[PDB]
Amino acid sequence: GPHMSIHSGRIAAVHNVPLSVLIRPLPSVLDPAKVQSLVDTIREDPDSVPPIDVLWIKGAQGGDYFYSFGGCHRYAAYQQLQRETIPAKLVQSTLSDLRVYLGASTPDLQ
Repeated sequence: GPHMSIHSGRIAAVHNVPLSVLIRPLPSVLDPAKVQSLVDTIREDPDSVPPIDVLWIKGAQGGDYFYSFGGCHRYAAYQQLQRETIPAKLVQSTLSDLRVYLGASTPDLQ
């Protein structure tokens, strides 16, 4: 008869997040022309610019941490526009997910 199964996975949700709340551990590789292209697009058609992906990690005592590894050109463009917030897809993630990026540097988040 009808379908047996469902899809289960981590929760993601789009939010306007303060640039300032994002932890950005790694240097950004940026094509200056691409940053400028994004600044122009944000000005004229911001809905066409997708939210940046952010790892939302809850620490051992429930603290919230928001890590940002990609989205570098968009982050740079919002910074150049002096924006307070940026559209971000907050993807619920774990310390083991974070380790994929930080390895032995992964902090014992509280």
